[PDB]
Amino acid sequence: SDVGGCKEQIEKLREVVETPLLHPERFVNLGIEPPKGVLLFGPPGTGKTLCARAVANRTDACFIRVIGSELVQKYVGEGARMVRELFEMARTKKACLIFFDEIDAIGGARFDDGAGGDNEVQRTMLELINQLDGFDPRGNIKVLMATNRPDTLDPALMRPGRLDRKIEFSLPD
Amino acid sequence: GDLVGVNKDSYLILETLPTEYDSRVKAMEVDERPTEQYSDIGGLDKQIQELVEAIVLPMNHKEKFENLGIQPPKGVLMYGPPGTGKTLLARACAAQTKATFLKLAGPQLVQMFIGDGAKLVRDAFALAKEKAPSIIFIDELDAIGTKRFDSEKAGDREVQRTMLELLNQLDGFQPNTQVKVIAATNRVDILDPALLRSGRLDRKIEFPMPNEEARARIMQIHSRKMNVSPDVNYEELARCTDDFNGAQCKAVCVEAGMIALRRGATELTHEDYMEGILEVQAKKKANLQYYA
Amino acid sequence: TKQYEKSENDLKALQSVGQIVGEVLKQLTEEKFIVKATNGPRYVVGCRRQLDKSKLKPGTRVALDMTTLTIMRYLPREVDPLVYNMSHEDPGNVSYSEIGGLSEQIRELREVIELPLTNPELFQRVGIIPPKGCLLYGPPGTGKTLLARAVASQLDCNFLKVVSSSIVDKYIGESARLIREMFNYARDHQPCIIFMDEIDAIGGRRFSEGTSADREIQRTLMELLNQMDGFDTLHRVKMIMATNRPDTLDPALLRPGRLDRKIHIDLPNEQARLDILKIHAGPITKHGEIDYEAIVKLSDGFNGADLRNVCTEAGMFAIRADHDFVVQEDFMKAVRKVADSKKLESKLDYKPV
Ligand SMILES: Nc1ncnc2c1ncn2[C@@H]1O[C@H](COP(=O)(O)OP(=O)(O)OP(=O)(O)O)[C@@H](O)[C@H]1O
Ligand SMILES: Nc1ncnc2c1ncn2[C@@H]1O[C@H](COP(=O)(O)OP(=O)(O)OP(=O)(O)O)[C@@H](O)[C@H]1O
Repeated sequence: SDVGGCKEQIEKLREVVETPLLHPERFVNLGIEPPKGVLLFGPPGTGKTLCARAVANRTDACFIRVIGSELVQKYVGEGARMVRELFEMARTKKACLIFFDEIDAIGGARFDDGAGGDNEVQRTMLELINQLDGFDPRGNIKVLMATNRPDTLDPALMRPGRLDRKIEFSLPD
Repeated sequence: GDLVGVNKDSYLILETLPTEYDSRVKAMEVDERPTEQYSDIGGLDKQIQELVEAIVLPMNHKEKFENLGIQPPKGVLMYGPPGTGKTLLARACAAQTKATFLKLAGPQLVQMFIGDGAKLVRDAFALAKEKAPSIIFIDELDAIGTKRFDSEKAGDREVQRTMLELLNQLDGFQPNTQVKVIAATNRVDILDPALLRSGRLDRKIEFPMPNEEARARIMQIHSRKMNVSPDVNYEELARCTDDFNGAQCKAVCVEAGMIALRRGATELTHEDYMEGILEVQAKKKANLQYYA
Repeated sequence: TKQYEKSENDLKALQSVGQIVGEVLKQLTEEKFIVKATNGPRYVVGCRRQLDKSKLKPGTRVALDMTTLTIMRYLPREVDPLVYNMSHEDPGNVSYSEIGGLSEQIRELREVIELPLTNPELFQRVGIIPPKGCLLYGPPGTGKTLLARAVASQLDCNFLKVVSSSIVDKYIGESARLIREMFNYARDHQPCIIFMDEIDAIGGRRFSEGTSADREIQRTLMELLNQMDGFDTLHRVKMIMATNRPDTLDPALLRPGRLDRKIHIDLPNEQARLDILKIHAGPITKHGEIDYEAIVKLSDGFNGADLRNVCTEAGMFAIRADHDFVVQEDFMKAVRKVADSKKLESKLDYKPV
């Protein structure tokens, strides 16, 4: 009931996440196959609140939200363990949702002369995409993503293979 | 050696037990076989032959090479933006060669502690020599093989030493001529010049956007499981795809079924396809005005 | 039947437990000896009557009793990683004759390496000190590790190989002191040759102070640096260093002493290119009609490794034609095309001096 009048937006993102887990036998019957996930961004109204909608509309099993800046840490090599473990946890969590906020912080692309710099950043993003492109399962836990600007190109060029359904705000008509 | 069994305070070794160590470092990843096969791709028939060659030819034709004095390739550089889709093809051909396949990710060499990646690579080719013949695959080599410029230092520098220790393994040691290893990068922007060798990267192919003929067939192999109305042009979509990718075509085949739910049609239609094309690409949205 | 009983009687001797290793620090008196286990604790203890006080001496590895904590038997020395370093195998001999260029570089290293060992007398007359170190770097061209490795198998004698991955040692970077062990047995087993590959990782410049292990490596230098600024005679032993670029070596290693000489690899000359071509045409089967100069003219600026990769690719192109004997026409096809592709992948090949 907290929606601000957006109709096609909220609908098209409802069918990517809530309907597959609401009626799994339906899409499996008529499959084809549900999509992997979505991407949110644009003007601030309304960033990040649309996810709260999935929180209240979650049917049974709770889902996990993740803050972006905690991936990158001092003493490089902590993010490697970080990003890896939550995946295994999710696979035990049987279809539980994982959402990263402000991917633009850890999505710094691509290369500069010197000095790195982006090396410790590129590890985070690229290990993310590599572990996202694994074949087992992978991963049944679906995906959910949100940020501010469409940058950068590397994540933006890697998503359309593994992701779909990028919508733009809209924003009040 | 090590692992020798000795009992508490007795300090006597009863037996010497093999082999090596340890847990995930011993076995990175156990890949039974991928489900995909080479029949799921199209338009790569010219460039898939160069990939299939370097891996298959050493296996069966060793008897031919001893007569012809031929040295088989080892590493092969496959690279491009998705897709392409190099990963799936390279893996799929590994089920057909029956050789043992070990999944390995590039950034895994980076660890919280020092010297881990070095020991890890040594431990990787260990069981590769034990499991010979076998196949090891790595991805995002460009990320862990950036040598920057000015010291000091590079965070990856321990992984550059580990990579240069790998190349050094193919340098000072001949036995690395067994158990081929495949590498793939998303972008050749940063590449180590030292990777040019028969045992290092040798076969190199630049993978552009798929041809129209290919984009038509690949989506048909993707939607061959789906129920489709027996009216499609195939030419239409192929011509209507610029800067598109083969994986974008899968996204289009799913988009066609996404609105089929609100359509109610149990069978997919021609117009649904082009609809889904214009949907996700190109971007959005604004409105049709000023163009009369 | 009775041999089994011999083994079982050996078990009766296995009922005697081992002992703990320890180093002799000093002796306070003849009834008081200061010993230190490898673990860190120190102990003032006695000794039995089989050992001699003069033979013991401080800094000697000995075995202490499990309870009395006194010396029973001793050992002169031991080292566990080195045995691996003495197992390196380099083919040739023949491989030494097949490398070709660079001739005069080889004629420099042959001398600086081999002569001080065979004729030490010539050096003492003139008053010139034998060079105790040398620097061979690439890859402007290639052939660094090969050539030096060939010298290991040509000069025979002793050779020791160390991979640059042995310096870290995870926590406790004691491998720095393992360098002192290395030079210990280098002073015992002398003469010997030591190789150092990819020194840029372990000899960097600590320009930007940061992270953690950046510093520990600077401490490994101090072992190299102080042992080669000794206080020690490295004249009998020999060392070889190699890198991508002499940018990180610091004024410490670019200074003589540690690195007396420097030999850069150069791109193979077309005259040398004909040579290296020749040695790869031998094992290969070709048609009776052959012309190597076509390849030499068509292939310019390539690396000696890249030439061999091109010859192998010419042969690996013949298997598609399935022919047993292969003409050089098919060769020049595969050569020209694939080699030029190598030029497209040849970006950022320019390396500093
Ligand atoms: N030219 C093509 N022929 C056949 N299938 C393709 C082609 N291009 C893309 N695909 C399909 O797109 C899907 C997504 O693969 P994608 O391109 O994301 O993998 P990838 O790029 O190899 O991953 P990575 O970037 O980690 O290497 C695959 O299932 C593949 O079948
Ligand atoms: N002069 C030569 N004669 C024969 N083979 C050579 C020669 N130079 C290089 N090679 C080939 O190159 C390979 C590696 O030798 P080398 O140590 O020069 O490479 P590298 O120095 O590691 O190259 P880079 O420095 O670019 O990594 C060998 O397997 C060998 O077959």
